[PDB]
Amino acid sequence: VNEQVQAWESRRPLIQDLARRLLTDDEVLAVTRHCSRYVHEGGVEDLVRPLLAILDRPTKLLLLRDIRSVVAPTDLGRFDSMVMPVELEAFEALKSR
Ligand SMILES: C[C@H](CO)OC[C@@H](C)OC[C@H](C)OC[C@@H](C)O
Repeated sequence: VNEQVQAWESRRPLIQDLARRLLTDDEVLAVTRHCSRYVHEGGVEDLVRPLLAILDRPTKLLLLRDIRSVVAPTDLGRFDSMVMPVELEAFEALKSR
């Protein structure tokens, strides 16, 4: 928790600032709550699943960059198993336009 909580507290201003430029305030509050819950209680699938439902456009996926920095080392493989296919689909969405 502690290193991840420290990483979150140091990156929260960037994450929240970018989130508010891309999402509604209610969605920013949801992202904030999911990130805080994860760093304090763990469970990386419970962080990613709701984020992928909120971050529903390629530009919104930019938020996952700084969020990955708060993911505990033992959770990174799962995070990437879930997010990497979504990054590729988003590139396809930008390309097919
Ligand atoms: C979607 C967004 C940009 O497409 O990147 C996703 C997110 C998981 O960041 C990837 C990772 C943190 O950085 C990869 C770079 C540093 O090579």
